[PDB]
Amino acid sequence: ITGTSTVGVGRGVLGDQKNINTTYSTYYYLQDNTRGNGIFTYDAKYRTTLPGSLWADADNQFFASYDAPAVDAHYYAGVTYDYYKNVHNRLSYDGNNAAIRSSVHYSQGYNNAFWNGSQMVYGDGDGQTFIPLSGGIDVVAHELTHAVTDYTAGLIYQNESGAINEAISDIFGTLVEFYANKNPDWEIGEDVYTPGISGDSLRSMSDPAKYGDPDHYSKRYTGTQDNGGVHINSGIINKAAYLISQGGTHYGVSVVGIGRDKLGKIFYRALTQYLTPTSNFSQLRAAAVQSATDLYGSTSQEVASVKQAFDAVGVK
Ligand SMILES: CNC(=O)[C@H](CC(C)C)NP(=O)(O)CNC(=O)OCc1ccccc1
Ligand SMILES: [Ca+2]
Ligand SMILES: [Ca+2]
Ligand SMILES: [Ca+2]
Ligand SMILES: [Ca+2]
Ligand SMILES: [Zn+2]
Repeated sequence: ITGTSTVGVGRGVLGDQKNINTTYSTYYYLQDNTRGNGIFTYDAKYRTTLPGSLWADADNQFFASYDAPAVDAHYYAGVTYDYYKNVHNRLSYDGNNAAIRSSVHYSQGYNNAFWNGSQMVYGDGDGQTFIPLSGGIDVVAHELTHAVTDYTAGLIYQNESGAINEAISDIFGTLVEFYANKNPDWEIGEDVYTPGISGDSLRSMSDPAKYGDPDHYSKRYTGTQDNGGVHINSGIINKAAYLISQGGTHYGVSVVGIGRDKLGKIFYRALTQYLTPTSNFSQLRAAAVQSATDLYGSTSQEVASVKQAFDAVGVK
């Protein structure tokens, strides 16, 4: 909407206070004009029609329990926008400052979040498996990264290309979490997953097997569930990414870590310059080796480490 840019204040899902960019025109709307062509957050009102209504508030204060998922969707979209712009010189998901839209309070007891081809969508969870999913910065960045992938490599959402698609979202979700620097880790969704159980998460990049996800190509799932295991086989690539950044010895193969910033540069270049809609794991290895070669040189430690990491997870 047309209005004047303002700054509201509220509390997120975990009870933390934060400032949010809003727009005033009769009401205060969750419309952040400070980033690209805007970040817009909508209320789906427990229904499934999208996007719903642009979030409107009478007083620019967002401290109601019902407000919390909107506060976090809006704020963490901003953080993710900043990450891509400041770190990768990418302006929004399309590279041309496309408006970023999110809807919260989607459906009832909805234990998931997704990119629907045009916008991000967040369930509130059922209070047992999840609390409102926008409370996780890694989750928000995971979802916006699906949009980045769709506008770039275009990895088809099934089988190996789909597992790469998933891993790319977990990787950048995690790198954004580190960028914001609040309780960062290599786990996925820990902030909003199972409020009754401490210390767990939906997936782990450092040890995917803790939740029965594969950490070696020999253990890949080849059935039909979950689009051919896109959220399962992502473990193989997530493990490789973790090893590239942090190092380690995995099934006897030692990897020299090169750090998160270089992981991010290598995988962003692979995603945007080399991967295609049908890339498989072997092709991702080649893309990452080439990307590291472009950035650091053929004889670099960085190139050697990428190779070590893919060797370690059994991808040739
Ligand atoms: C199991 N879910 C997840 O891993 C994450 C949420 C996680 C980070 C909390 N959500 P996601 O974005 O991977 C779920 N997406 C999904 O199932 O895609 C189906 C689809 C939905 C709409 C259009 C096309 C395809
Ligand atoms: Ca209010
Ligand atoms: Ca964390
Ligand atoms: Ca995390
Ligand atoms: Ca938990
Ligand atoms: Zn995903």
